[PDB]
Amino acid sequence: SFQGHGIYYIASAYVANTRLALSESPDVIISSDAVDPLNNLWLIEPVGEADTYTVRNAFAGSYMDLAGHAATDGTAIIGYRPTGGDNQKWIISQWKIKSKETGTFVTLLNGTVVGWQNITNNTSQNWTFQKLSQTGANVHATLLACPALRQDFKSYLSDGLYLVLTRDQISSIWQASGLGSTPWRSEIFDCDDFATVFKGAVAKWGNENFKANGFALLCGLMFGSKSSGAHAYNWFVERGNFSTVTFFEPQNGTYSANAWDYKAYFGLF
Amino acid sequence: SFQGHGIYYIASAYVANTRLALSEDSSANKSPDVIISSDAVDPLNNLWLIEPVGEADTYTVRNAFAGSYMDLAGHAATDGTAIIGYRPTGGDNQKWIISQWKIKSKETGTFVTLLNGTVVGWQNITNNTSQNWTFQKLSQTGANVHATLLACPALRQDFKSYLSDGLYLVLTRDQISSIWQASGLGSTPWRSEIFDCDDFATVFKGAVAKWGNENFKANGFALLCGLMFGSKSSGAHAYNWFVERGNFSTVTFFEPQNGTYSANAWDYKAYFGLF
Ligand SMILES: *[C@@H](C(=O)O)[C@H](O)C(=O)N[C@@H](CC(C)C)C(=O)NCCCCNC(N)=[NH2+]
Ligand SMILES: *[C@@H](C(=O)O)[C@H](O)C(=O)N[C@@H](CC(C)C)C(=O)NCCCCNC(N)=[NH2+]
Ligand SMILES: OC[C@H]1O[C@@H](O)[C@H](O)[C@@H](O)[C@H]1O
Ligand SMILES: OC[C@H]1O[C@@H](O)[C@H](O)[C@@H](O)[C@H]1O
Ligand SMILES: [Ca+2]
Ligand SMILES: [Ca+2]
Ligand SMILES: [Ca+2]
Ligand SMILES: [Ca+2]
Repeated sequence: SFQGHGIYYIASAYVANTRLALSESPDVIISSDAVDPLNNLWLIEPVGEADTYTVRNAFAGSYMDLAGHAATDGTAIIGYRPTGGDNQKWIISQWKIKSKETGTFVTLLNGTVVGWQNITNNTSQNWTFQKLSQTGANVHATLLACPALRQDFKSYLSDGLYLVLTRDQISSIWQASGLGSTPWRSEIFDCDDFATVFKGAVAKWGNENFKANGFALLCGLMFGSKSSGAHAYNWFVERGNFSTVTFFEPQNGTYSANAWDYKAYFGLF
Repeated sequence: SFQGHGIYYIASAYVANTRLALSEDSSANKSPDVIISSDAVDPLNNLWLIEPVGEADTYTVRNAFAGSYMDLAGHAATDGTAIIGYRPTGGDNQKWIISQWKIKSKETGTFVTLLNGTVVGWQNITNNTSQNWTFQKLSQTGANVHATLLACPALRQDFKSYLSDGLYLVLTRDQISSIWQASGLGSTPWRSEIFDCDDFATVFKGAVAKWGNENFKANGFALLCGLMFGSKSSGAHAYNWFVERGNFSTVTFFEPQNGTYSANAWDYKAYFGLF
């Protein structure tokens, strides 16, 4: 559901398996949900006015814009440089997406994405929003409710809004990192290094792939311990259940639900 | 001075400006020689990782760069026997008794000697100082750096830190800067959240770790590269930190956005450190 400030898929309610992306001025286009190209991610940021936001392509950096400010039925919805204009402010209410400037609506036509006056005989102006982000407070609270913490656990965070990546994305970053073909070596490249390097790899991949600012990629680092010893590893929350912390071994790219029995004493994200 | 387990330059006390390094040249039938090296340059193969082997004053002496062990060729006690770098064997001709300084082969009782120059084993010499060496410690233990960190003036009351490794190499500024230059951080634009101070500091920290992995074939130590989050009344910032070779008690701060060093951490006071 739409919940204000966040990163979302914007899906048509009118036809199945259809969501918004930006062409490669670029048009806002329909996109199949069988694929997950990064230009389907929309960073929705409040502007102060009730239920009013900018809607920004995270990948391309462009802003959803009603072309030429035109109120005319069938005016293109495009991606544009930021202008401060009212044709880049969108009233999202319950869901429809209404231009502040014209009062025309983002509409799926025929298909193409356009501005149109209110339509009441079909659902072509109705949209569903799947939240893909967590605030820093969201993740902090999840982290603290995690059952795999040592009693002295302390955590620190760096950013106020996070994209939650898919496993496909995390694993692609990990494959590209070269860590899986890096031999473990005592001190010089041991668990702390794998976990630190991998967190950095995720950050670099974000920088390479997203032209928008105002959000970070969630990639947690933990130090933890158990009776046999102590270990460094990574962690995440997942899209299907944001309240669950999942663990990741940067030496071999595997996930664990219970952190290999380690109880974290330090968390960074 | 020699202080047991650690990483050191081993310099001749017989002639100035001269320390030990390992040759980069070898062949099927020739091991790399331990050689003399000018202290006007700082090639990584001048670094020696000296590790106790559980006998009084006895150590392996490993080239941090090449991974090779200082080895008395052929176990020979004969004067003028080559001192080489060899794969680890566990043999007594790779074990060295270091006493107050001289370096004596456990196998032969002969001493590492600067001859003419070349580096050879030789019986005890009393009419010159060619068997005398100085050791400059370039490493700190985890406990050493923690103490240093706790005694510095740049921490908040609530500061917590977390230690990663046991034995650290302390890098030079030239080395830190060369890693930083190679990272491309200096030409990466700052962008809020997506690539901001936290990312510069974390990514640089990882850059140092990869540089260590890629340039040192020995194991059993890490490179010191601290991460700090700190604040002051005007906002919060992430940055890196180190200790100085000239004074291991001095914490120096490093800005990974532009490669600059600061003695005062730009007035930030740390709440979090990782090293
Ligand atoms: C982890 C691995 O490669 O599996 C590697 O053994 C390692 O570094 N282990 C650690 C702790 C990780 C850094 C979490 C360890 O067991 N000890 C060294 C770190 C210092 C411990 N903390 C203090 N204050 N002594
Ligand atoms: C630092 C910079 O680029 O100079 C950048 O502003 C930044 O990341 N600042 C941080 C703190 C550093 C990581 C030390 C920051 O203040 N981020 C805000 C985090 C949001 C905290 N939220 C909650 N819920 N506690
Ligand atoms: O060409 C499309 C552009 O048209 C301009 O008139 C407008 O100010 C922009 O926000 C963008 O819509
Ligand atoms: O050729 C040099 C080698 O000779 C062998 O006899 C010895 O076992 C090795 O330690 C190395 O010294
Ligand atoms: Ca940040
Ligand atoms: Ca390490
Ligand atoms: Ca370690
Ligand atoms: Ca960040």
